[PDB]
Amino acid sequence: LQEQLQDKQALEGILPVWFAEQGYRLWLAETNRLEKEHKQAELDQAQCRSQLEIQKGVVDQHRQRYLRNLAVIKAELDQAEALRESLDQQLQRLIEQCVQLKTQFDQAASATRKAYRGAEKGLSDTQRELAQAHFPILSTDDLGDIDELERKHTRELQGQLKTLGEKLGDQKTELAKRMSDALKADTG
Repeated sequence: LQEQLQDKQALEGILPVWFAEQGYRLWLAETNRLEKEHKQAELDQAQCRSQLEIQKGVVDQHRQRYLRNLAVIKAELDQAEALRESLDQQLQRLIEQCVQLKTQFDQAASATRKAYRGAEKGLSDTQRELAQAHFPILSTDDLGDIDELERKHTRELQGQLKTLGEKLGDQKTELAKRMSDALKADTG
């Protein structure tokens, strides 16, 4: 019973490090994805700003030509200014997305770093070898499933430890009673 209890204690000690390592891998992947998305959003916002400058120049040229049967030129200006507002709107949307992306990116980084600070423990070795056969490998879609599975394994192992402790206490009481009976039979 003592040996079984020790084995369960060892497994319970091993579990959290492995789960933290899996979480670190998942958060690193997520951070890489969000980094790529944020960089693409920044490129798009630079492109849209350049387009806005070009459209402003076009509007300025149209209005300058009109201000000097000239009303037709005004029509051109109208078209230009119309495009301008749409482009302006696009910029706004993009900015929001960029900000959103950046915010999300930051979160991922923090998570990764947090997970990096959670999975920096060493001595993986044969302990990690046992963990890979005792605990599942978690996928990036298992964002909250890490906590769920870790808590489930912890509860199961705690119940096993409690049952083993109950059995060990019962066996110790049995041994004490048997030794007492032997002493009673013993003459000295």
